Amino acid sequence: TYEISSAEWEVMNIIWMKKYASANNIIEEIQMQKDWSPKTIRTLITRLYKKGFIDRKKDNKIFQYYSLVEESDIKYKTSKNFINKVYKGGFNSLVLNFVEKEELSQDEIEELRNILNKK
Amino acid sequence: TYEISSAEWEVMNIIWMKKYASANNIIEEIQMQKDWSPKTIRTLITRLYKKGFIDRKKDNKIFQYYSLVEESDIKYKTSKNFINKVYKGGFNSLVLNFVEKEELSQDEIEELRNILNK
Repeated sequence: TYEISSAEWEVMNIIWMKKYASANNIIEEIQMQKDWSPKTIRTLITRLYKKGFIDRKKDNKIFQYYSLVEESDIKYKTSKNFINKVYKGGFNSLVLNFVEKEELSQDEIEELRNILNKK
Repeated sequence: TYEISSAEWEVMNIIWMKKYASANNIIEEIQMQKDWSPKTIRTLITRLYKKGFIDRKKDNKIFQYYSLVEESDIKYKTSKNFINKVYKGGFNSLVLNFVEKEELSQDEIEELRNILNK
């Protein structure tokens, strides 16, 4: 529980990627998609720190940020909220809508099948 | 591209259901669940009118708002953006997460198996 913005998702996704990332890694990475200033981005990092979503160690002189949060857990709780809002008909509404509308590759399709078979 | 608030989703669904509807048809259908004021609810509609999500044919003296957006297109578009924001494995990755956490009875699982094959 407790919302995080689109921008915070971007920082977090990156920490869940390199596991440990310095402020500058994060700025370098992010600046590849979005045209944000370092100031802007440094702020986001601070808000997640102050917020307790992430913490930092200190390899060498440099500060490495890591997650104090359960990825699959927060994203999940986040999709639950997403569905409740948009798809009144539940999870299945979403999938039924995504399927008829997305031209899925045979591979993409198969990939979804054994995902359902694995318990 | 606009980001529809949750309250706006509420109103769209009503219009998508009815197809054509007056501020009043909408205000009544919504006060049934929400303690939102007529002013609040009218403001919402105006907000979607301005966003191009809807329009109004003035049948009689009473405006009748109806959608300017295909509901299956609009939501699909929404999901695709919600997924890019949160998931970096696309749809498949979202779906996987949902299954691993949600206790989906085979009864439930099977139901999905079907959507996928049909």
